[PDB]
Amino acid sequence: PKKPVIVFVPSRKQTRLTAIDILTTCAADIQRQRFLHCTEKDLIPYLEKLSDSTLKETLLNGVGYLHEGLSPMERRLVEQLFSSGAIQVVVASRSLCWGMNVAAHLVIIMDTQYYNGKIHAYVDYPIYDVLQMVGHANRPLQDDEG
Amino acid sequence: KETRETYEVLLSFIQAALGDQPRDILCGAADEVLAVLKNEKLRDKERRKEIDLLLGQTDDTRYHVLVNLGKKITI
Amino acid sequence: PRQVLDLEDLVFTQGSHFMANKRCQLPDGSFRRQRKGYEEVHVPALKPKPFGSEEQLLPVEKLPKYAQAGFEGFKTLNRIQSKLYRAALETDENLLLCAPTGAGKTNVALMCMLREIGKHINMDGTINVDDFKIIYIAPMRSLVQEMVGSFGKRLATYGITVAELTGDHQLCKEEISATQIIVCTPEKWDIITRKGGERTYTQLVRLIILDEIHLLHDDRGPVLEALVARAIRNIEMTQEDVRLIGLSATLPNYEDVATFLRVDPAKGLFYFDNSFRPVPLEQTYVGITEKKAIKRFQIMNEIVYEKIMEHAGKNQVLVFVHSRKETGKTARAIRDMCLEKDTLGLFLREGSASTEVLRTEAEQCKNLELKDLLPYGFAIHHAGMTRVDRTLVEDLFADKHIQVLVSTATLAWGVNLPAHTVIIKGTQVYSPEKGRWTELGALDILQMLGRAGRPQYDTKGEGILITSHGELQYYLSLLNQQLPIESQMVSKLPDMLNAEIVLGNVQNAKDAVNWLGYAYLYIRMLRSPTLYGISHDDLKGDPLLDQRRLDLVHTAALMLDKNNLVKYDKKTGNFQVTELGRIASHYYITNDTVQTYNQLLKPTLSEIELFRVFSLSSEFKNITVREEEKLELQKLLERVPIPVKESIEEPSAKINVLLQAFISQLKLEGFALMADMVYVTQSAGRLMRAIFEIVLNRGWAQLTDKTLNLCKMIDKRMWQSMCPLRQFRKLPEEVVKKIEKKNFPFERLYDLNHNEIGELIRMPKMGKTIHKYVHLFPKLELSVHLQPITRSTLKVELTITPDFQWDEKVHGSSEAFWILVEDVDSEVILHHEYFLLKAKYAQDEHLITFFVPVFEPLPPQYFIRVVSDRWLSCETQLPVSFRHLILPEKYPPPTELLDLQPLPVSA
Amino acid sequence: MCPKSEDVWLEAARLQPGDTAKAVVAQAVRHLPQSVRIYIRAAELETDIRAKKRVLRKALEHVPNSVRLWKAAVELEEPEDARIMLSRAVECCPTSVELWLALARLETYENARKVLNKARENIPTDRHIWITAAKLEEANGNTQMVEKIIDRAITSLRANGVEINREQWIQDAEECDRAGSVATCQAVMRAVIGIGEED
Amino acid sequence: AIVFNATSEFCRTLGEIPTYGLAGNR
Repeated sequence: PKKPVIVFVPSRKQTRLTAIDILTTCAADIQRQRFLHCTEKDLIPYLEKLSDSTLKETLLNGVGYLHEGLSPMERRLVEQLFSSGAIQVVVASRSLCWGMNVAAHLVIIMDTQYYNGKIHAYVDYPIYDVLQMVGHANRPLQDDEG
Repeated sequence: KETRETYEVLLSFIQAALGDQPRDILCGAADEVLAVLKNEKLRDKERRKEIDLLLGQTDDTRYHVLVNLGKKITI
Repeated sequence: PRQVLDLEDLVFTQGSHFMANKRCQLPDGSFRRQRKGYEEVHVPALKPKPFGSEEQLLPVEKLPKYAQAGFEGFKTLNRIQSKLYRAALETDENLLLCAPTGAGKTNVALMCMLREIGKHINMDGTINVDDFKIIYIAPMRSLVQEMVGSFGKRLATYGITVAELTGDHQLCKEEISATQIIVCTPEKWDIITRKGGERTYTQLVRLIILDEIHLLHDDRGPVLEALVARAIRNIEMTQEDVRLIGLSATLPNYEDVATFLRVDPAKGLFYFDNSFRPVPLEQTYVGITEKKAIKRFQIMNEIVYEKIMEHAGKNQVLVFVHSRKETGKTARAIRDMCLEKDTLGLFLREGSASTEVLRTEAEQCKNLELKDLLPYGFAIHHAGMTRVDRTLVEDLFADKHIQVLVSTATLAWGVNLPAHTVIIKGTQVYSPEKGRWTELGALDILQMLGRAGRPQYDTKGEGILITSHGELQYYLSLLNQQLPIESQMVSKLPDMLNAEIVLGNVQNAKDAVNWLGYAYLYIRMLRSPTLYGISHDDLKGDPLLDQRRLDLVHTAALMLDKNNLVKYDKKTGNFQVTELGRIASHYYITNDTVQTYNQLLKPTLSEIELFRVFSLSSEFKNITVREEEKLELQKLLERVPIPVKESIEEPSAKINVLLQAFISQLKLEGFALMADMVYVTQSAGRLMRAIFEIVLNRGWAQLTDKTLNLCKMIDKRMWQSMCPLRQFRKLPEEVVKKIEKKNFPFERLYDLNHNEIGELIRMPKMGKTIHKYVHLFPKLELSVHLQPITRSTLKVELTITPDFQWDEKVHGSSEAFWILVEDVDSEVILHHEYFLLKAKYAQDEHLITFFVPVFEPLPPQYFIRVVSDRWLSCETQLPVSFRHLILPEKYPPPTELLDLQPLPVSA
Repeated sequence: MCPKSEDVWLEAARLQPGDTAKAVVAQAVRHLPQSVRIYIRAAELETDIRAKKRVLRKALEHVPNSVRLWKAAVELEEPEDARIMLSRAVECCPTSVELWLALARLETYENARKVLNKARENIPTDRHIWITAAKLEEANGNTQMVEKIIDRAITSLRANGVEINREQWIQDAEECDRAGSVATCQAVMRAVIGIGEED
Repeated sequence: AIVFNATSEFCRTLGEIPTYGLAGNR
């Protein structure tokens, strides 16, 4: 509840939708802005750097997201907002499992399949991707468990 | 228990010549038909104009069907 | 805090028929008289309300231009439609139109549809069809099938696809993805929302239109309360607004349906009393008084004769009866009485155009029952006669040639043919779900009496309602705005609570109390505490009524965890969904039915015991075997092919042989027995699918073969030893019985030519068609590439090759298959998975990679059965043989963490 | 072993626990309709006013001419439904004075006078309908008409042939004095002491 | 005005009914 979360999602377009669906569900409950452990006083130097406006919409409520289409500007600044503990949830794409300089308490892996459109089928994740995603649930000193 | 089977074939004759009514309608018509062919005191030529008039004038081959109903009835 | 309630105490046992009112106060000139064995209660034609001095029938040239294309043929609007064109087109408020039946409520729904259609106008084109969906929830299915035609005609100029939600869940999610106006029953839309096949298009649903929302009073009430509590709760949680348009009949507690629909009673609530009915009906009520039911039946026939003869030459009459046989029975009965009293020529005077059209239309007719009546004025219309012949009756009655139409209720839903006089004869329908002769519903009576008075010719409707006298006050309260709409949700509260638990909408008892606050039961419990088992002491001690909602949630959750549907702890109040919960929610079977299927389903059940486990469903708890059909049941029990362990005077044997007499297509004769058969099979679709899902989830391979086969046998209405060419309904049945007579295996037909087939059946004319239909039959060719991953796990890469010609008229958008991988004994499914063969991707291989476990007594095979989810005798088995399978060695154990004292960096 | 015997069936209702005694009573009313003791025992078995009302409604539908069933079904209803049911009670039990007296208690003066008039037309030989007319007259605003009723009472009851008792009439005066209508009891006691000089 | 009532209609359907025109108050 009060510890970092990475939500790995199948695609570049699923991460924005899931970063909004976490927020509509936390605003469905009365605990809106429960994923922002800092204040909006502290987010404006990090929110004024970004290009994706809906990333600012989701980050101001405490849920960042990450995919290939973001710039490493936005990617490194969301990773810095997440490593500091300012936000609590980062919804990262499946292909960013290798490239994340951050590790959470809870890693949710939503839907371990992805649409290979060359064969028109939902191929499963290779287990090395799922093992790296699982290994992102590893905060050595801060966490008793992962 | 074998009064009940002539009772059921009387219900089924009423259901065929009267047309799929509830249980109390058919059993009240059963009481009516059996207690009106028993209480004729064996008056027989008057039974068409009451009872097939009730059952809608099928024809008198079903009247000689319905004679055997009332025959096979009996602090 | 929680106190367990008596949940069957609080229900209304009459169901659709419960009267909340003690008094029924009538209009002014509304006398009653005890004539002879019946009391006749007239209620006169209410004069229409005189027009407001600044209120007029606006034309269609004053509503906005995007909506003018929907109102073709309409110069002006109705009065009720003119009162709320501004609230249905200019405002996005939730509406509750409480109009009389027949007063143009579907054009109000069309106005709301045109507002939501008019938000996607796409300036150079016409309609952006794929950014919105409109749900039209109408109570009866034939009303849905004619609303599909009406909205398909009216929205044809917009290119809007209107369709009806039918078929299996894949067909329903394809029909949702393809269409804009989705017309459905409340139960079909609710079973889609429970199974989840609209979840991708609920951000696209912007308008649900609840036609006939006084179904809240019906026993189908909890479905509508669950639908609206779910939609309103998603509006309060997800915050995407859907517009709810409830169309109702003018009945009391309309302000509670307004609060239930989140309708603001200023802007959205419109209550038009029965004066605003377009053709004002003089309504007569014959309540038969005497207490011997055969005299009541004779008096009812005398009353339909007298009320027919009251409108003999003057007006058309639409008699409404309960059964299809009763239709011809009382048509011939009033014809025999008119021929008896020599009043037969009053209908057909020598109006030689009319009687000549009737005579030459009679001699053309194929229906020998309708040919008996059509030379005179009389005719029949049930759903059992031909489409040609029943539209012949429709068009001959709309041209004032048929003087007396007799019909079942379905015409009143299916067709908008109104008559001057309607005469509802009897008000007694045999409902098999209660297993008895119950009264006609509020819905069916209000719809039958909306056909009184046609809006073209008639200045005054006339609706005679022949009833028992004790049931007279119910229909007087119903048709005169005095039968209150009360919630029936305590009947089905554990099932709707389980549907909210399964969907994840409620998680603990607090969210379940929050959801119960959105129901109609909460508003009715707030406004009328006494009727729902609440004292005023309890409303003064709990004004928002939260402890009663906790007690209802706790009682329903005790019903859910007793029947193992929900893991419910009384400590924290949290719910956990069980897979029996998912199956009972997905297939609508009650909590007692899944407790029956949890007790009774073993892996070792035969096909004999499977019909018995089906027949002990709690959906059939009111099915009793009456003695008047027992003889016929014996004639079924000696002919049904699966044996029945029970004796025939036990009800489970009746449900057993009725399901088997359905699948065998045995002709039944009793009306009660055909009605019980239709009921048990329309329940048997979902019940057998729920048994199949329970059995498949627990992994029992023999019973999942039996249950999936029995799903497809109930659906296709054939036994699986019959020819698979009966699932193509386009074949002649004589050549199919010639194929079953010459009993070779069906797979022999694949290798033959179209000459060779036709001379094997000795039907050389039919041979090319048999070849086309045997190659239209679904047939997958499987190949396995197995690779031992560990000693315990194999990776099976199953390539599925469609070896059948796809055709959209027989297969549709998709063919669904089950891939079941099972052991040598075929009694444990090691891996089941669903496989959609989509129509874009026929004729090409599908790689399905999965991992199956392999245990220490190394089996000689596994079996991959790819069966059809829909088609009988569509199964490809492939033995994955483990003869030359060299498993990898059992790997060495990992190196242990020796508990070294932890290494300082100075090391 | 003994069907068509009401006392065995009542013993069977009395010896069971009540919820299976309900099925016992259902067996009994299948075996014995028109049996008011089984129906009153069915009424006492169910412990809620709605079910007692439904059971006694079925009872009155079966046997409608029994004063005990009307007494049992009226005692569950509140006064407007009770007087509506009592009107049918005295329409079906026209020779039972208790239903007429409870009805005339349960109604307005312009209706109670008609009801007592119809009770005296059906049942002339009663003396409680006359004293109930006196109690009705004194109970509403009139006060001097009461002695005109009682002198019209003992006239017609001596014209039909019941002697006045000197014990039952003074008992009617005593129960009237316990019912707060002392002026009617005054004239009744005057006539009763007069018709029953130094001895 | 004609007012229908549950108790009144139940009591109307009982009995003989030439007898509903008795005990006036009707």
